[PDB]
Amino acid sequence: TSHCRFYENKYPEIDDIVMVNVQQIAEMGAYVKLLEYDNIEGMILLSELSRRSIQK
Amino acid sequence: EDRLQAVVLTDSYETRFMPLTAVKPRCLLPLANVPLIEYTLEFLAKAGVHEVFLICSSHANQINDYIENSKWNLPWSPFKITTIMSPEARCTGDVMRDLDNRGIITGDFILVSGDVLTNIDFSKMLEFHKKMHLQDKDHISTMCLSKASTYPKTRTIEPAAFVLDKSTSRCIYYQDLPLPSSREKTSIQIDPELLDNVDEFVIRNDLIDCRIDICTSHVPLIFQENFDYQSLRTDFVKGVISSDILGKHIYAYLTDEYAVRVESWQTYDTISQDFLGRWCYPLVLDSNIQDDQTYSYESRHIYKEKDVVLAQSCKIGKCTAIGSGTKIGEGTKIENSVIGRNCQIGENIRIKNSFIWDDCIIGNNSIIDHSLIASNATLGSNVRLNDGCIIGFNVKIDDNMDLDRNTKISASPQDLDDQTLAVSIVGDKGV
Amino acid sequence: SIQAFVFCGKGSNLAPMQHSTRLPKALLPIGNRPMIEYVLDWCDQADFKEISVVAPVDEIELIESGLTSFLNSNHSHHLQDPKKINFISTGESLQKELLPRINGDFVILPCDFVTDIPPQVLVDQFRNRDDNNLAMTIYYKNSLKQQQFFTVYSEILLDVYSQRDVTKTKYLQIRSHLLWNYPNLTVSTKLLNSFIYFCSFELCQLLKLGPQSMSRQASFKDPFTGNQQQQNPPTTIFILPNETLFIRANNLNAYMDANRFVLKIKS
Amino acid sequence: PGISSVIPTVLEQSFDNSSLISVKELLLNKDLIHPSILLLTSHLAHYKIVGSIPRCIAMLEVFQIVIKDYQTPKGTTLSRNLTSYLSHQIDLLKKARPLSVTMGNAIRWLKQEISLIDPSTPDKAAKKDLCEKIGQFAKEKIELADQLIIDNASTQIEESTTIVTYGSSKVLTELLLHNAISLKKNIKVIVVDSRPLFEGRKMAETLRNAGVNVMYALITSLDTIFNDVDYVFLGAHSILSNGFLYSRAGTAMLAMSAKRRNIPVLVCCESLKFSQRVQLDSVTFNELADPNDLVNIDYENPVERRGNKGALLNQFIKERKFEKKKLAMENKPKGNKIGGKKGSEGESKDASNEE
Repeated sequence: TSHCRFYENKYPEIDDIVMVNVQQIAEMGAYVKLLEYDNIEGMILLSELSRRSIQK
Repeated sequence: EDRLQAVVLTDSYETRFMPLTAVKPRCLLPLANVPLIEYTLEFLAKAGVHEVFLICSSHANQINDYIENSKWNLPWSPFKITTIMSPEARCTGDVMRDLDNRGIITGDFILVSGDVLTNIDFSKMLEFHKKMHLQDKDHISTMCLSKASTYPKTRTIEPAAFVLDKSTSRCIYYQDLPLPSSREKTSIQIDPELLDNVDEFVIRNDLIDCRIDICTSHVPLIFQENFDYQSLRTDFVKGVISSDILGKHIYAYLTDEYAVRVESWQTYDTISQDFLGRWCYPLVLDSNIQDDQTYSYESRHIYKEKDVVLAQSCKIGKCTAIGSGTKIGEGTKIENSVIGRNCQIGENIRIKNSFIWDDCIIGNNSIIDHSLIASNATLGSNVRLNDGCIIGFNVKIDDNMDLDRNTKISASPQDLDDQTLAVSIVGDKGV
Repeated sequence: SIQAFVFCGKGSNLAPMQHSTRLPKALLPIGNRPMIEYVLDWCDQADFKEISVVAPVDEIELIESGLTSFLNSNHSHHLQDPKKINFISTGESLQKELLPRINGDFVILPCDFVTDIPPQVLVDQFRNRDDNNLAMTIYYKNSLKQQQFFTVYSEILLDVYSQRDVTKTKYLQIRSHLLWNYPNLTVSTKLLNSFIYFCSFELCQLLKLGPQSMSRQASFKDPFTGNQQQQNPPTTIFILPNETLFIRANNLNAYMDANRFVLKIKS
Repeated sequence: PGISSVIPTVLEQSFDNSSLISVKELLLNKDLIHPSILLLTSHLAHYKIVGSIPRCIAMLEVFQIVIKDYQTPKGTTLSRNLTSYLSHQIDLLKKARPLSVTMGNAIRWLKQEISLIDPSTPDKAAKKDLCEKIGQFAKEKIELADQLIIDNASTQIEESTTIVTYGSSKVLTELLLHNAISLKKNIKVIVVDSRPLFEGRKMAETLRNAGVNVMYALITSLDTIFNDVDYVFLGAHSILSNGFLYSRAGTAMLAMSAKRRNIPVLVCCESLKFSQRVQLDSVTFNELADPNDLVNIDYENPVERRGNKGALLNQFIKERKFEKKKLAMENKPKGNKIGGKKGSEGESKDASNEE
């Protein structure tokens, strides 16, 4: 079984960076599992994701 | 070409159909509500026979009765039926010898072995035979051949091998092998005597067995001369080929049309399936050859006779048949099954590739998957069957029974499992 | 991607011409037109760029000279001489030697040829029908005994059994597993093999590891058997040989056929 | 260049909008043509399986292969003769058989890509990222789009459904497979097939190879099976900027029948299939093939039989012409599932501006 935090704590802090692997999209945004801090799901709304073909 | 006589070999492959044949014979049995001999009779009529010879031995009285009941004893037909008496379980040679001793044949005669259902126009074939005879004096018999269904992988019982010619069409060798059921033999030997005289050779194994012969006035004499022969296909033709009489030849003919003979259960099932589909064009139930029959073709491959009672809320599948006078209740999930004339049905039967013969009473709740129900056998409550199950004559199946694959059910009221009387393999009772 | 190998040897089967020190098997005048002329024409027709001719121990420069002088050629032909030739070994030992030079698909065409058939349609067939091996059979001479047997299929057109009447048991024998899969097997007597061979990309692996082939016929098309036991490693498309029939009068030379070819040529 | 002109069969009085013939048997070819293109041409000439969707993918793959095989010369730059080569390829393709809108779009994209990367970057590094980008594109506008289509179908298709299909559109086959194996539903798939092409047959075979109940249907017997049928999907090729489906064979008739008898028609489509070019009838731009396909008695494709048919110029004026692609109407197909999820056929080119 694969679980547990990567750095020190389960919950991320403020201004820190995390990498996410996306499973499913288009409902609210992307509420997917993390690779930098534990396996607990992290969410983005459909506005903060876009910087500049949006679905593809 | 006018005035022809034919000999039909009926009742020959008994005990091969192991669950049946105890009171009622093999040939009298129906394919889809209508007997197997009827088709043969029709074919004979089409051909133009004026004198019909039929051989009966086991359960012969019933056969005779059936013949009497058929519309050929009456003087309106060009042909009349005469029965040949013979002892129980015999070879084809003895019968031939007997026939020779009796002495009727003048010219050409037709010898049909087994049960054959065919749709080929035969006048052309006859003409061809005549032409070939007119070529050379020393010539005997004609053989029929047809292209096999896709690949011979489901057909394991018939491994018929043929060596043929393009110019004159002549057979040489026959061989049989098991293979997927039992892996043992890997050797076949061919005759090296005649090769350069023929030049052209076409060896084929993917051919359906028919066992039909159009013969000249030589065969019975030959049989009299050499009495070592037992069967016509296995020993006789081969013997003739391998320098029995010097200069004599035999014929082979090819037709793309549907012609399959019955010998095993799976083959029978396949034939039935074919019939259900629109493979046969002269032989369709909607035309009604017997005149007593009132079948009509309907949508989604469903066959129906006049006056059928069926209750509300039911789902139907593909390639099905329903006989007349059927009283059907609520349920019936019918897929790929033939149902006989006059059948009373209680409630709910799940049908997947099943088979039901004439006059059957089915009770309440049954899940049937690929099995056959014979004539006058009644089904009670809770019946569940697996693939390739055969139920015999007059079997009174009572309450609560479960059976798996390849379970055979007896017909006599002797050697096989499940008895005809009360409860089958839950309480051993009977003779 | 496209290349052809031209087989050359020495005349041993022929009776009367070949035993001379200066006259080779490749360069022979039979009926005005040279023996390798026809082959060259065929190659030209086939639009193959790089053709490499394999040479025996005997004649090393004569073939080169032939290639150069007299003949239209206009192609970069290379003549190479491998060492491992014993004859007692026709071309299989050459094939085994030259394998890293092959980049794609290769066609085997011997020096001895009498040809009249269309050349493109064989190649096209080889390309299209998704098959590893293809061979050709032609009718016997119709112009006014124990011979040879070959298997054919008619609809896809396949080859299964090819063994001759030189060394075998008195009775002809057929296998059970070789008959059940692919049911129809027509056996002809009149047909003669022209020794035209086509090879795909996946053939180089088997020759370097395990040699069993004799006269480029023994272990070349017959070890296609994926039946009974399966104990030989295959390269993946299933291993299947093919055959095609032709009408025109064009065949091989081995015995007293040279004199017949002479008769034929003038028409 | 190869072979041009000199072809059998007359020009015909009726229907002559497009050129009817082209190379089929290879003789005298240029010593610079990539074999994969040739092979593709050979295939297309006598193909049974592919239709619109897989063809484009194949083309893309071929292009990728070409790119992989291509290297920048010492004299000529990366953008010097590549465009010319592409043009030549296009011309060859056209000569072989008329092409689709998807292919055109792909070509356009390729051209754009060519312009985007400036001839100054390292050559090895250039094609490394190019092939990756192209792969990504393929994943996006095809595979991902297909997935999206599937998902759209999922929400709309009810429990236990009867589907009537035509042609050999890969997407529909994929959908049917999904319905069969992954979701597990009760499906009755009726497939219709015509004389010259055995696409429906192939589809049926594929279905069988999975384990689905299939009914084989024909043009001669249509009304017998409808009169029961709830949902109909058509083999899509291209949607025009009017609201009409330029599709293969007798789909229009089916659509008409559907319109007549209760239920509306449904169409599944890709986001890149859309065309800005406009036409409103079958007469406008017709895709033609040789009348040689309809000479023999049916059963199977290769037969070679002697009978009665086999005259085009021998008999007193005999024309045996047929059409491969027809026009489907506007009001009859209402459903459209694309890369932009939802929309109708009346909404002709709303997705074209959004891209």
